[PDB]
Amino acid sequence: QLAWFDTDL
Amino acid sequence: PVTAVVQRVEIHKLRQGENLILGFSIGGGIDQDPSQNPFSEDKTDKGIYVTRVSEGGPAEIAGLQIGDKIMQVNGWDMTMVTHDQARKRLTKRSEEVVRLLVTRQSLQ
Repeated sequence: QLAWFDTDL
Repeated sequence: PVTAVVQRVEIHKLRQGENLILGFSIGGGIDQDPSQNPFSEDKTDKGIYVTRVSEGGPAEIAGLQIGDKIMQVNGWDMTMVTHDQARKRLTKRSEEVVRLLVTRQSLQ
């Protein structure tokens, strides 16, 4: 259900 | 059989007041669907991948590259962690230097 995604650091 | 070539990248965080910055983006984690990874070799890989590197940022000057897979961060394994856990490991406010073991190449 939870898709592949990115976050900024 | 898979043999990963690992190398180190030391990033010196940027402290803009109460704003600590590494200058790079991460994707993946065991809790995310791996079929969607835009870099991965094996589409079942749930590892943490570098998706972006900020121009003029600490990660860029340290040598981190888009597509790099993060294997470890300051001794902590990153191969089988959730996206959130991965993030927490890379955002310890008390740490100025984040040492990474990454792989951007396989052997053969």
